[PDB]
Amino acid sequence: EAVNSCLTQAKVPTDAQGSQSWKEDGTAYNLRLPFEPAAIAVPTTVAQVSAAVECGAKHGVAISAKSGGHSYTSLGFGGEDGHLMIELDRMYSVKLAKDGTAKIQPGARLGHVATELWNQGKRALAHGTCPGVGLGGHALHGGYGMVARKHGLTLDLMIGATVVLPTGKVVHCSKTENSDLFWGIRGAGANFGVVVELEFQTFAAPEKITYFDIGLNWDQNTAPQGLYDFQEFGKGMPAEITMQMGVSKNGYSVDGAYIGDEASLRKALQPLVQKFGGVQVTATTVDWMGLVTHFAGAGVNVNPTSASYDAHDNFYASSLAAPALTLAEFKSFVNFVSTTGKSSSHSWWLQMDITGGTYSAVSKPKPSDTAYVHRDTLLLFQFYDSVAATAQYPSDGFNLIKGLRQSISSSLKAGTWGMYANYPDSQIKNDRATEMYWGSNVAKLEAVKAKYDPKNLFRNPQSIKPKA
Ligand SMILES: *Cc1cc2c(nc3c(=O)[nH]c(=O)nc-3n2C[C@H](O)[C@H](O)[C@H](O)COP(=O)(O)OP(=O)(O)OC[C@H]2O[C@@H](n3cnc4c(N)ncnc43)[C@H](O)[C@@H]2O)c(*)c1C
Repeated sequence: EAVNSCLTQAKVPTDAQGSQSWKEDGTAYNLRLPFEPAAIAVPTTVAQVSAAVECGAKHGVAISAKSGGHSYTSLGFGGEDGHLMIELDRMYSVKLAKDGTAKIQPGARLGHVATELWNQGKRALAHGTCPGVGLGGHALHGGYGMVARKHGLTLDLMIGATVVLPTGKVVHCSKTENSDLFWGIRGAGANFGVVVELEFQTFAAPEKITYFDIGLNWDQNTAPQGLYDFQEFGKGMPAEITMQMGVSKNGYSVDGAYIGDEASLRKALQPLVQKFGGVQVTATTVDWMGLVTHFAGAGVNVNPTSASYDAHDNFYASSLAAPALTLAEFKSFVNFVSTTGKSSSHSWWLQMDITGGTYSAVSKPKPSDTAYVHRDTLLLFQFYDSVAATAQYPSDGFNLIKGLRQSISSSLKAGTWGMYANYPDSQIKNDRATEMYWGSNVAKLEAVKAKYDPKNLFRNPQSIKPKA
């Protein structure tokens, strides 16, 4: 590699091909989708990120930044062999300021973000539950978690960013400075260079936040009206509730979080309990860091910073951003789950999240206000199929997950639905993926791309192509 000798001569730290250091940074989270970079740069400073980008641009090699490496389709590698991969997980600084603003390096994992903001000032951001997820990939495409309906997606509290452009030039952007770049980073942020700092307006970390679960005993006769009643409750429910429906061969269960105490949560859910019949709510009030710890899972490191991070799964996933569904659409879905899902040997599961409703912060911005387009949808579905670490993923798994999703999406009006770039689907056609993830924002994203990455060095198979 001329690109490797360029990096060494620019005093950019790199991993030697085939070494233990290469295996540490260069093993994709998803064991189904390993990739072999041309080079792995391991910068500790913004100056080293600039030099690494300049080296890639000079040699015409595709460049991919990897923060936490949780991409379901290994897009931090580029979703193919041969990129210059810029490993960012050595840069995990979280700095909270007295005015409640925070400057965070994207290589900080969500558990480290939550731990540092909690300990520095009892502050928080609206991010998802896995603690190992990088804040870079998460916030640049959305970031949905247990307080989304009150505080928005992670990117809804972003107020600034620092980006290494594909020239190596370091720029600042905000609503008031390079606002076109700042728009694109807030939902399509892999496309425009390496983000090396994100600035946010934190919120006060709740002293009292209640997690809750509702165990259900549904079948093909009760599940359609139960899912419809769940959805209808979600449309009107207060911003303090974020919740989801989990579904697998084991049946149906509600889980969520409520900003407030247990008594208030039980009063707020009583109409949904009355819709269902014969259910009990389980609920526990904790503080914010208690809530983060609870959803991390038993025995998971809630504050991961080590370069030796090595979480893995072996899986295929897909998603659906959907408007409100009819009860007939829920019947089609439950029919698929009760027949094809029930008889499947696969360990599949899905979540149906309420992202919208009258009071939701996620559905407050218009679709065009950020690159994140799915502001008009009520539901976010995640579909997941996993096999053991030492199994090969079977191709009938693609058809199982496609069938689960299409049991809903094949009945929806064209242009009213899509997919979530944080839950990317490897099997979709390349340009159909760009429309699923960014919808009506694609045209403006292509113009931003033509301005900031005209040579399309920051590319992957599902990424935005430059068009002025
Ligand atoms: C593994 C995992 C993923 C989860 C989990 N829980 C989630 C949740 O509760 N809510 C969510 O909204 N999402 C959840 N996800 C999915 C993650 O949000 C996505 O998997 C994120 O994309 C992961 O981010 P990260 O770990 O940083 O992944 P990478 O593979 O490094 O990058 C993803 C993507 O973004 C680009 N990129 C990263 N960093 C940068 C920077 N600094 N600049 C530019 N571009 C960047 C990559 O190139 C790639 O395209 C729970 C679990 C267990």
